Amino acid sequence: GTFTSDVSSYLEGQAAKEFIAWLVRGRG
Amino acid sequence: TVSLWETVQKWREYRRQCQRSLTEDPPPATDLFCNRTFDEYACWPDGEPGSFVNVSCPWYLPWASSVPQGHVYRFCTAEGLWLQKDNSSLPWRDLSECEE
Ligand SMILES: CCCCCCCCOCCOCCOCCOCCOCCOCCO
Ligand SMILES: CCCCCCCCOCCOCCOCCOCCOCCOCCO
Repeated sequence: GTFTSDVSSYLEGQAAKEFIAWLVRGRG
Repeated sequence: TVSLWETVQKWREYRRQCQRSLTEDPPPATDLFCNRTFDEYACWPDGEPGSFVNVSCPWYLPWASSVPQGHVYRFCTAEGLWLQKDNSSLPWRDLSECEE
């Protein structure tokens, strides 16, 4: 199953992925 | 896992290396080549008219190790303009090979 630490890692990972998405949009 | 700050630092270095190339790379054979640019995601070189331009998936991506042979594409038109997206001044790009 899933543990809190899975969620906290997911959230950290998503911060970087959102940064990439922001670059792909042109960093506006 | 890969952090935001680690990724930002790698991006800043990718950008630094790109700006060096933009400055130092010699002029293209003719002004009909499409022009080099950094578009915040990838570093594009000048392009031959009427051809696809490919660059490696940017190495700062958190998942770069999973797309080691991936490329992102633009198309340089015969007029020396990057192919554009409809209803837009923005360039057409295919980044599908570099997705997570
Ligand atoms: C070029 C200088 C940039 C240095 C620091 C990075 C900031 C750039 O961020 C731009 C947008 O990206 C957001 C980064 O991630 C935060 C988004 O949320 C992801 C997981 O965090 C949870 C936050 O929840 C609130 C979101 O609505
Ligand atoms: C350089 C890479 C080029 C990528 C091209 C991406 C797609 C852009 O497409 C724009 C579409 O132009 C052709 C017209 O659209 C297709 C219409 O064909 C019919 C659609 O399928 C079923 C519904 O029919 C509607 C027609 O009445």
